[PDB]
Amino acid sequence: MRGLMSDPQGQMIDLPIQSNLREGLSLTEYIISCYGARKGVVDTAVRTSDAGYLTRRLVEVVQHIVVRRTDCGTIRGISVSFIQTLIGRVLADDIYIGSRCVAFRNQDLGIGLVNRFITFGTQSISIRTPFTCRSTSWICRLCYGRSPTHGDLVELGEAVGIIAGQSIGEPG
Amino acid sequence: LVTFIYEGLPKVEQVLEVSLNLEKRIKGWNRCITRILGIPWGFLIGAELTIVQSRISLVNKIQKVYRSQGVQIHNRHIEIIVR
Amino acid sequence: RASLNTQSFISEASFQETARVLAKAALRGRIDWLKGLKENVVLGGVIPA
Amino acid sequence: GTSTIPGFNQIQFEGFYRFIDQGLIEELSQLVEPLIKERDAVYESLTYSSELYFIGNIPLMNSLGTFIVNGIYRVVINQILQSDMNHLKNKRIRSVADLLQDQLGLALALTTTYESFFGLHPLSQVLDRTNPLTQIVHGRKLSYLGPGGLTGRTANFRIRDIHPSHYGRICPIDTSEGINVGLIGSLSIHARIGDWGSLESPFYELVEKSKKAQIRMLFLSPSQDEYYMIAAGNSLALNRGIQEEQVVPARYRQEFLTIAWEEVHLRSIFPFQYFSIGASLIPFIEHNDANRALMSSNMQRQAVPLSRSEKCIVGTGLERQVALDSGVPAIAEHEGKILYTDTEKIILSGNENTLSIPLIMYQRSNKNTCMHQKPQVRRGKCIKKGQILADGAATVGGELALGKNVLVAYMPWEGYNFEDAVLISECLVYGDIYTSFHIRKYEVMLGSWVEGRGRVIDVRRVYISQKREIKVGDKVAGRHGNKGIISKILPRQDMPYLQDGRPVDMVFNPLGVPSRMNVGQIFECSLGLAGSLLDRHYRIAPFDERYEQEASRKLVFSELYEASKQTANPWVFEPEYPGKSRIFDGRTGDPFEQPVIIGKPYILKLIHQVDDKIHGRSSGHYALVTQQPLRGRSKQGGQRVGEMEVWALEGFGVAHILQEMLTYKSDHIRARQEVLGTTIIGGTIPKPEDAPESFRLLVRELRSLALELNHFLVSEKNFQINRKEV
Amino acid sequence: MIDRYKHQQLRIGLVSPQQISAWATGEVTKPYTFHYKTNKPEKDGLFCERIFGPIRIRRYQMGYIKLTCPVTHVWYLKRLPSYIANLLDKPLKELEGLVYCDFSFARPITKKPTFLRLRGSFEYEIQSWKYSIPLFFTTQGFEIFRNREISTGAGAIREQLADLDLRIIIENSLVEWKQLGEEDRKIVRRKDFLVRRMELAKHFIRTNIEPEWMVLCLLPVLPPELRPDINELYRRVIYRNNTLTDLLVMCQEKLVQEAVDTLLDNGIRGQPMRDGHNKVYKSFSDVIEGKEGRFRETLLGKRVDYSGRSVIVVGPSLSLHRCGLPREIAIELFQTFVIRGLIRQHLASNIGVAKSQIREKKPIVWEILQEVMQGHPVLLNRAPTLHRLGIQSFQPILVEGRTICLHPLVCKGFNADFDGDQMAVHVPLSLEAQAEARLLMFSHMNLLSPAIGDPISVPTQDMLIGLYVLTSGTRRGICANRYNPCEPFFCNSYDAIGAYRQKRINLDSPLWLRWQLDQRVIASKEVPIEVHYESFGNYHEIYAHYLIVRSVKKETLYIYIRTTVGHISFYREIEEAIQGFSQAC
Amino acid sequence: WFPEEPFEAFKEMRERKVFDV
DNA sequence: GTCCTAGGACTGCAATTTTAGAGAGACGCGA
DNA sequence: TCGCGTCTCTCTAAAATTGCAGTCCCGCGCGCCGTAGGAC
RNA sequence: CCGGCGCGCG
Ligand SMILES: [Mg+2]
Ligand SMILES: [Zn+2]
Repeated sequence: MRGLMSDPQGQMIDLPIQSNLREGLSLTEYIISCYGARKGVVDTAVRTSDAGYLTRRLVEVVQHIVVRRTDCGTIRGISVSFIQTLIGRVLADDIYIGSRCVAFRNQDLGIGLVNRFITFGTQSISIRTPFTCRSTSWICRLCYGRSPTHGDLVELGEAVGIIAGQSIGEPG
Repeated sequence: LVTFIYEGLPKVEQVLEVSLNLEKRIKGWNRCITRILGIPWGFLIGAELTIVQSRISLVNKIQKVYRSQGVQIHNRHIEIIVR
Repeated sequence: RASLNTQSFISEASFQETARVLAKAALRGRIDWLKGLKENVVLGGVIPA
Repeated sequence: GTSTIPGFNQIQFEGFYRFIDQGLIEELSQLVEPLIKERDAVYESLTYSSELYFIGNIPLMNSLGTFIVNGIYRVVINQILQSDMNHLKNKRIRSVADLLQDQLGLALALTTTYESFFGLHPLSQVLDRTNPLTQIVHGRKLSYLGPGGLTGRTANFRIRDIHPSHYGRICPIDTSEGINVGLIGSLSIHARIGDWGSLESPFYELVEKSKKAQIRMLFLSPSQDEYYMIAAGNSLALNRGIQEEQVVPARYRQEFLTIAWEEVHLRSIFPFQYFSIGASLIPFIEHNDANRALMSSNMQRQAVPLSRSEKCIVGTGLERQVALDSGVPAIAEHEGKILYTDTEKIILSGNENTLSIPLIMYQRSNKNTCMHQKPQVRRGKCIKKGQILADGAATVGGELALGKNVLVAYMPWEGYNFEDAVLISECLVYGDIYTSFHIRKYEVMLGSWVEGRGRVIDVRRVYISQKREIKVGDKVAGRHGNKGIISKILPRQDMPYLQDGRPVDMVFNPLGVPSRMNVGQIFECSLGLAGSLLDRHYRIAPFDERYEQEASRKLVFSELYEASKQTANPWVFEPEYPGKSRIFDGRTGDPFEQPVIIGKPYILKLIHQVDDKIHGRSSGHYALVTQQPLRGRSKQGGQRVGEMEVWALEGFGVAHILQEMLTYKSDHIRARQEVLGTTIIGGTIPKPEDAPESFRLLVRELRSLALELNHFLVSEKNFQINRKEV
Repeated sequence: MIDRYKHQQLRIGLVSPQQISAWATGEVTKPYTFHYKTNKPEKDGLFCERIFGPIRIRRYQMGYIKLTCPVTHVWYLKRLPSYIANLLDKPLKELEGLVYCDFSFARPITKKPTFLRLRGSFEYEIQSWKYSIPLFFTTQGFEIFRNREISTGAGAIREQLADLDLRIIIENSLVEWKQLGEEDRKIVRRKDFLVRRMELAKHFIRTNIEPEWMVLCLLPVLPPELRPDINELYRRVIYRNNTLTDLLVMCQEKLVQEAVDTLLDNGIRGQPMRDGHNKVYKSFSDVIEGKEGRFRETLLGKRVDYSGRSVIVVGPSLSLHRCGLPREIAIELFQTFVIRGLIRQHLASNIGVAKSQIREKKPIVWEILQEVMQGHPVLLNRAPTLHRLGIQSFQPILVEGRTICLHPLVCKGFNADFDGDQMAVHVPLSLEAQAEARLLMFSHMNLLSPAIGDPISVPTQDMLIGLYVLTSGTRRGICANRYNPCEPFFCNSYDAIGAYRQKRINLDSPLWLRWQLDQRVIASKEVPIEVHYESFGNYHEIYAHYLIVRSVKKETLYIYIRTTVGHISFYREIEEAIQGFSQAC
Repeated sequence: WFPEEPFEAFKEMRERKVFDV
C-alpha cells in the first residue's frame, strides 16, 4: 500500500492510500498521491542548483592542492584507537608488541596489520593524515597515503584537491 | 469552536560555511588558557587545542550527514577540505 | 571565505566578487605566482599537475 | 458544460466575444468584416484583423481560439495573480478578454500596438501545431509569470505546491519541467472561468425533499468550495441499517474526512473533472504513479503524425472530443447531402445552399510536421450540421490517432534493450508503420530532388518534404511514461515469435516497470491484444475501480479469455499465468524459459530523433570578439568544454589534452592555422607558448578600467625578467 | 632531485596617465562612430583608422580620451569601504558631496603656503570669496593662486592625494591607535579604521602605485574590434567632455564624471542610469564580473574544434575499450587526417582536390578514414560531468547509422541511460595528447572510483539478473519433492554442459561433478551429515554439497561436488576468461 | 571531546600527542 | 511611408538612527 | 554677596536597526523579435 | 557571427 502522504506545509493528510498501484488508486487517493509527485519535481530543481553551487565552492577551495613532495619531514601523528579509515594511512611512529616491532614508521597500513592491531591489545595508532602535513598549499605522498584508485602510494603531481572536491560534491 | 495545541544537503553546506558543544568549548578554552599560560604557550597551545577539536568535529558532522544517506566518501577527501 | 583569501588574485577574481578583488589587488600591485591549477587555465598554459 | 464536456476552446471563444461585447465600448468611453480571408492572411503573411470605424485594425480570433499576425498563428494564454495567500479564492484569471481590452487602453492613449503586443508579449505565444493535441492544450495554460507576475527567482517555495482549492480547477499533474515547475498550470476538463475572474468546476447538489432544484449541477468558485462537504465515493454499500449512515470519503475545510451520506452536500460525479487533456488520454491511469503521469502528458505532445494513421484499440473516450475541438477534421456547417468528393475538395449541398470545402494537402506546420486531409464521406450521404466530413492528420474516424498498434513483448534480449533501449523488427521499417512526412522552409525547379536532402514540393520560400522511416536512434513512447530509444533493428526471422508463429514487432525491457511504477501499460497491452483478436475497441473512463475492486483486472482478464475462446488461441489466455505466454527464440526455435507478457499496445513516434541531433565539426567560423568557435548545430559550431569538464581533465592529470582544448582548438589564432597545416602533412604539433585571444581580450578590458596586467617570465638560469607580449 | 624551477608571475596594478598615453601612442576626439552614407570610419572618431589601425592590430591598439577635468575612479570612491575616503581620512558623505554636489573644499593642498583660515568643507559658498577677494586680487593672479586654498570636485581630491605624506599618515594613525588603546563598539571601529589606514598607506610606499592615480586624467579607449552599448557610453564621454572644453560650468563637470562612472561601473550609485528603452546599461565591471562575465564564461570554459555530438545507443558487442562513431561525425572530426591519407598515397593532387573528394562521399574516402582512425583515440563526455569518469577515452570504430555506440558497462560512470541522452566527442591532435588519452583515460585502467575505491564497471540490471538466475541453485526440500524421501554423475564439467546443450538436463537440475582439484567450494563449515564406513576400510563422507571418499589402506581421495550447470557455467566463464587472456599474451 | 577543564584538556593533548613539553 | 538623426532568500557589513551617558555655561531662585 | 540645583542645550560613547553587495548545476536543440523617431 | 523573449531534451 502507498501508505500516507504529506501536505506541503509539513503536516500529514488524515487519509491513507490503502491501495497499491496494481489494485488501482481511487480518485481521492490519486489526488493525494499527487502531493508527493509535485514535491519530487520541485525538490529536483533545488537539489541541482544547490549541489552545483556547493561543488564549485568545494573544488575552488582545494584546487591548488597537488602532491608535490615525497615526504615533508613531519613528526606529528594523529592518534587513533573504523577499519576503512585506517587502511592506506602511513604510520607516523613505530608499533611494538612486547619487545617485537610489528609495524615500522613510514609504512603503509594494510588490513592485515590493522587486524593484528585489533587482535592484540594495541591502544594507540599514530598515522599521517592531511592534517599532519607541513603545508596548506600542497601535500606530500606520505601524508596523503595510498592512491584511491591505483592501489600503491599516491604519485607526485596528482591533483588530489580536485579529486577531493569532486568526490564530495558528486553525490550531492 | 475550540483550539488545540499538540506536538541533508542544507545541513552539510551549513557546516562547510560555518555543534553546540564545539562553540561552548571554544568559548570556555579561550578565556582560560591565556590566563594560565602567557608568552606564546598561551596562544600556541590555545590555538592548537581549538583547531584540533574543530577538525575532529567538523569531519564527524560532515561524515554523519553523508552516512545517514548511504553515501560512502573516504575520510581523506573531507580532511583535505577541512584542513 | 577561505577561497577569497588565497595567494592568487586570478583564482579569487574568477571565483566571486571580481570587481572587489581586482580593485583591492590593483591598489597594491599584487603579484600572482601561478602556483595553482586554475591560474594556468586562465592563461591557457600547462597546469602544474 | 452542465451535462456534457465543454468545448476545449470555449474559454477563448467566450473571452473574445466578451471583449467585442463590452471591452470595445468600455475603452472607447462599429467593426467591419476583414477584407482578406483567413487563409489569405497566413498564405502571404498578413494579419487577420478587422477595421474599426478609421481608428485602427482589431485582430480577430479564429474559431479554434488563435490569432494570425504576419501570417503566424498566435495564442493568448491566461495569467494567475493576486486578487492564506496561495488559496485560489485570492486569485484572478486574466483571459484574452482582459489582455485585448487592456491593450486598447494603451492603444487609445491601434494597428501598431496590437501588432507589437502579439510579437513581444510573453503571454502571446506561437501556436504549437505538432499534432491536434498540441493545438488545443496550448490555449488552456495558466501562468504565474508575465508582466505583473512572479519570476522563477521571485517565486516563493510555498507556491509551486498543490493547494486543495485547485481540485477541479487546476490539474494537479500537468506542470512545466525545469526552473518553471509549479508556475505553469493547466485548466481541468470541466473547468470554467467565472464572472469574478475565478475558476469554477461543476458539482452535483444533494438537497432535501422540500426543494424544487430544477438544475442540480452548479459551479463553485474556490471561495465557496471550502464550506461544502464534497464526496467522491459511491452509494453501493448497505448493511442492516439504512443507506444514509454509510460512510464515504469527503472534502471539507482543506482536509479529508469520512462522514455519513446524510451529511454530504455535493458530489463529484464527472470522470474527467480533476485532470487536463493530457492526463485524460492515459488509459488505466489509476495504476500509474503520478510522477510518470506528468511525463506521459509531455510525451503525448511530442508525437509525430504518421503518413498513415490508425485508431487505438484501447482509449479513454476523450479522443473524439480532442478531434472535434482541434479543427483538424472537416466539420459540416450546414445540413444536406454529399454530391462530390475528391482529394482537393468536398461538395456539400443542402436547403438550396451548395458549398465547396477545400482540403489541406501536404502543408507545413511550425514544427516541420505535415498536414493532410482525406474525405470521410461518400456521395449520396445525408449529413447533419456539425458532423464530420473529412479526416485530418493524426485523426481517424473523428478520433485522435497519434500512434500505431504493434505486437510487443516484454523481455530482455541480449542487452539491446539495456536500460531504456528498444529492439524493433524490420517489419516496422519496410511496412512503413512509423513513417512520417517532414517539411522545412527556406527563405529552383518545382518537384526537384535537392541535395537536408528531400523533394521540393512548393515554391512561393522553398518547401522541402522529407519521408522519414523509423531508424536506430529514434524515440518511441507509450501513453504511460514509457519512453525509449531504438537501438537495434532485426529481421523478422530473428525476432521472438508467439505460439501462433507470428514474430513480435518490439521488445521492451521488463525492468522498466518496477522502478518507474507504471502498471497501466501492462493492462493496456493485454487488452490491446484481446481487442485485435475480437475486432473490438475499448474506450474506458479512468478510475473504474469505483464500481468494484480490481475492475480493470476483471475487464482485461475476461476480454482476454473471450478472445482466446472465440479465436481458438489458448495461448492468448493462460489459466496458469494470465496475460503471459511462452514464446520462442527466433534464432534457435527453443522456447524462453519463463512466460512473457505480450500484447498490442499503442506506441507513438516522437519528434526527438536523429538527423536533427547528429553534429560534427573540424574547423570553420569563429566568433568576432572571443575568436572561439561558434555555438549551435545550425551554425556548424563546436562543443563547449565547460569548467566541470576542465575539472575532470585536471583530475586525470592530462595537462596536454587540456592545453589542446584551451589554446589551438579554441582561440589561439596563430596556432589554429599551424595545426591545420601540420596535421595535413603529419609533422608534429608544437606547444603554443603564447596567450590565447581570450586572455588578450581580458587584458584590454582591464586596461579600460585603468588597470595594467603584465605577464613576466623570470629565467631560472640568469634571473632575467622577460615581459610576455600581452 | 633538483626541481625544474619555473618562475612565472603576472601582476595587476593601478595605471598612470603617462602609461595610458604610451598605450595610445592616438587620442579619440570626436564621438562619431561611422559614416551614415559611406559606412566608413569617421576620422578622430571611436573607430578611426589612423588611431587604431587598418581595416589584427585593431584588436590590441588602444586609444585615450583627454578629459578636460580629472574624474575620480568609481571603484575607489563609491565602493564600500572607500579607499579614497580612508586614505584622506574623511567621511564618505562629504567626499561624495564634493564630487557630486556644489561643494567647495577649504585648504586642499599643504606643500604650498596659504593665508586664509578656511578649513573643512564649507557647503555654502563664501560670500567674500565670490566678489571681495577676486575683485581686490583681480582675475589673472587670483586664478593663478585660486587652486591652493579653495577647490571643488575631483580636482581637489587629486590635489589632496598628490601631496599626501604617507609616512606622516602611518605615524599619526599609529599614535592615535595607541591613544585609543591606552584608555565599547566604535571605540574599536575607530581603531579598526586606524589599522586599515596604516596598512593602506604602507602598501603605497613599497610599490610604484601613486594614490593620485585613483582619479583619472585620461580615459583609455577599448580597441574597436572588441566592441563591434560600450560604444554608446564612449560617445557620451566625448559628448560631455567636448562640451566642457567649449565652455573653457560646474554642472557639465559633473556630467562628464557621471558618464565615466556609468561607463566604468553602473548599478553602484543606487539607481543605475538607463538608455532610451528604459534598460540598464552594461559597464566594464558588468562584462568582467558575474557568471556570464569574462572570467567565468570565456576563460574557465571554451568551445573547441574537432568536436561532435549525437544520440547514444547501447552496443553490447563492443569491447570495454571501444566505441562506435557515426560516419558523418568521424569524417568531420578526422578530416585533416583523411586529407593526409588521400594525398600520401597519390590519390589526391592537392588539398583542394582531396577536400572535393571528401565532399562527394567517394567510396575510397571511407577506406582512408577507417585506416587513420586505427590507433587514434577519442574522448567521450556526457553533459553533467560530476566526476572525472564523466569523460573517458575509447578506440573509435566505424558503425552504420547516425548514433554513437556505447559500451553498457561504462554507463554508470557516465550516469547515462539510452532514453535520449547525447554525448560530445573530442579528438586529441598532438602526439602528447594522444598518449595521455591512451595511457591515462582509457576505461580499462579506470575500473575503480576515486571517491572510495569501489569498482565502477560492475554488471548491473540485466547482467545482474542473468547471473542471479544462472547461479540460483537447485530447488530443495519441500520445493523439490512432493513427499518425504523416506541425479547424473559427470566426469568433467564439459560433459555436464554438453548434456545441457542436448537438453538432457535443465539449468538448475542437480548433478554430481567429479572434482580433481583441491577443495575450493564455498560452503557452510559443517561436519558430514552421514559417514558410511565400510568394513573393508573405505568410508564415504556425505556433506550438504559434496561427497568425499576416503580409505584407511590407501591415500586416495575422491571428491564429487553436488551443483548445477549454472554454477559450472559461471566458474568456467571466469576460468576461461583468465586462461584466454593469459594465452593471448 | 576534549574536556572543558583547561588542565584536563592539557592532559588530553598530552595523551593524544597533540602537544607535549 | 520615410532618410537621415540625435517584486525572492540567506548571509555579510558598514551606515545611519537613535539611546544614553555625562555634562557644562548661564541662570532664576535662594541662602 | 555669591551658592544651588538646574534650563537649556551639548557632544559624543554604544548599541539597533537597515540599506545595499554578493551568490543562487551543467551541457544541448528550436523558434521569434529586434535597430528607435520625427518633420517631410 | 549581436543580444533579449518563448518552448523544449538529458
Ligand atoms: Mg537519460
Ligand atoms: Zn606531509
